[PDB]
Amino acid sequence: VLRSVNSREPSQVIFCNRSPRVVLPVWLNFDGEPQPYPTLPPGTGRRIHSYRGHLWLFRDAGTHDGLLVNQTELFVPIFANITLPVYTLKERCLQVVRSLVKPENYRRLDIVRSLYEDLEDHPNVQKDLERLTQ
Amino acid sequence: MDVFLMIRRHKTTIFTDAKESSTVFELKRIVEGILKRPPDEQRLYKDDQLLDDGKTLGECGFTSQTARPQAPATVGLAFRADDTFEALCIEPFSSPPELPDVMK
Amino acid sequence: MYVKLISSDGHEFIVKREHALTSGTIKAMLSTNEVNFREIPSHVLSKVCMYFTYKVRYTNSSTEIPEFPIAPEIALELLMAANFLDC
Ligand SMILES: O=C(NCc1ccc(Cl)cc1)[C@@H]1C[C@@H](O)CN1C(=O)c1ccccc1Cl
Repeated sequence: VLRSVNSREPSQVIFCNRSPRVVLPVWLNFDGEPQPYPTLPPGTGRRIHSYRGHLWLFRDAGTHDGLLVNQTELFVPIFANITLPVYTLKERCLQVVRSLVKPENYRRLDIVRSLYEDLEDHPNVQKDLERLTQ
Repeated sequence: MDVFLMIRRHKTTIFTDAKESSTVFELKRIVEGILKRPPDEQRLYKDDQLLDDGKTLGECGFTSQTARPQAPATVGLAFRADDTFEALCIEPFSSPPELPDVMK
Repeated sequence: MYVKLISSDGHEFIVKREHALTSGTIKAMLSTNEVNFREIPSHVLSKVCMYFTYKVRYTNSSTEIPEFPIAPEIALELLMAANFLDC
């Protein structure tokens, strides 16, 4: 539904991780399925072989936090500048807490039921790919 | 080039930006607009060292590398009680609790 | 132009109205030049004010955005404040 166009037209891309995170590049195949690629260390660049009309998205390789590419969510091939978005203070706080607490132990933190469910609702690529149908 | 500050006196903290080239006296005029106190009744400090009016904020140590949005630099403020200046006093913020065992 | 945000312990935080309006809760509460937070401590409200300046500076930038730092000790309380403030 939100897939890559099978152009067969080679396009040279340079993925630049202009973020403090380890980036996981995700290619959406011809069937809309997300295909992960080898991870980019914090301030690193990589010359990659892609194709015109192919769809890409970049997430944090560990936590799956969403990243921007050339100030937007999706990249269509060329420079792919992967940056942190200005996350909300809530999302940023959830990120830090998730990074300090084991999923099982989230119910042991003295906070409201809504916040437990906010921590449990981890970032996901499939969930993101569904929000992008509207 | 902007610089990000916390202007602090007692339990009062002003959050403002200024140019590296802005002078100490120009910052005093900013405080004046907010706290309704004239530069002559003001004294500004960096780490409890009194800053000269004519010196720029860069010369005073507030730079892009030191005074960031997410981590602003602290400028100390003191008022005059006609005459004599009050001693610099910055009330420390509230203390956070002991880290939960579950987040250690 | 500016607004006063008073914490649970009387610390008064003077911030630009544009910045304080980042919080939907504050935006609502401001319709008065002062807002009292009977629940948020100073160590929490100061980092919120920092978030406001960080958000206004980095929103729609094209450069490189730095990570917003959060100490482990504040993480839990800041989460509750951010959740309350629609931040
Ligand atoms: O694999 C590919 N390039 C090599 C590469 C190695 C490491 C990294 Cl980090 C990035 C890129 C390309 C990219 C995407 O269009 C996919 N693709 C294809 O060559 C392709 C084309 C048609 C069907 C299936 C595939 Cl895998």
